[PDB]
Amino acid sequence: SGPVPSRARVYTDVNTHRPREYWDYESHVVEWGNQDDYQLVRKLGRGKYSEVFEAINITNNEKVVVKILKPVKKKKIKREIKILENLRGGPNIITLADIVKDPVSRTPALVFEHVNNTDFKQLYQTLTDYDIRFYMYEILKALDYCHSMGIMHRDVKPHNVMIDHEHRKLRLIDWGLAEFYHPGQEYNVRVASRYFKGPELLVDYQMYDYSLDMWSLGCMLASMIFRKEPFFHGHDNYDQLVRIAKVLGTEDLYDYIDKYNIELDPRFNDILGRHSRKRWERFVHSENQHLVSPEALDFLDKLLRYDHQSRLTAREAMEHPYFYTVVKDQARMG
Repeated sequence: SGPVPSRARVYTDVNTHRPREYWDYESHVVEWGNQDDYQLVRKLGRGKYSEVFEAINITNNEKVVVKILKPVKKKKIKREIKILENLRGGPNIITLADIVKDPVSRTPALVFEHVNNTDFKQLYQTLTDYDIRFYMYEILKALDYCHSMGIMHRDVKPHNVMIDHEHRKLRLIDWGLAEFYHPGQEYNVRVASRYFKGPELLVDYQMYDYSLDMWSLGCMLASMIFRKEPFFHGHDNYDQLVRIAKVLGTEDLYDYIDKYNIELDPRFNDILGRHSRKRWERFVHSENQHLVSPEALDFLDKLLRYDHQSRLTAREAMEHPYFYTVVKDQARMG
């Protein structure tokens, strides 16, 4: 009485049927560019796995962004690089322009195209109903492409969706937690950022798939249409599932746990309690009602499901009526 196994319902065997070299990043041999082409201009931030800078290519004066890796095991570096190479040129996928050896850290530095981003903490306060539909559609093009290429992003959240708003230009970044999907594999559940973790991670169901990214996307859409970012604000990973349970209800939570024969950490016992499913209307108020439509709530509802097999795929989500106007506007004669 371990858990019931699961498979992705789409793109299930896309890596099965690729050459080993496509997904076997451990064997990948990096092609190094020249660090002396780039001069760091300004530090943009810092993380546990890297420091990130705006920089200039001094051979052509193009702005780029450099992520200097903290030291980390060839394998984790190779995985990010091979995924960025595989996905390069895909719709709304950040372009890896170069890979160099930083002359001070001796660690690898990844050099990306520059996107003139408005930080989401400022930009989300200004988005219109159409802007939310258009950028959700653009995120979905990147997620359908990477999923159809056999890759789960595993860290979908506003900070990883760069938007140059005046150009209606969006890129999905930070592929450092991404991994290739192979049916039957048991994955590490320590992925995504707390507020965007799917119930599968939170109840330690390891045999998950691309549908993880669709839960995280739904958390972004709720935060956008309701003006509450992040939407599910847990204090830790156990409280994160409590916060979801207070909205989706405990009835469907325990139906999912039953379906997959999951054993609940007994630390979840006194904390999940018992909660009705709430209507999405409970979250509508005078300051967000202009971003909410029946189409937005129907779409949201179909992403935010406990059972990962029941969530929309990215391709299915793109066909939802919520995006009809965006689909019309992008049907360009050229």
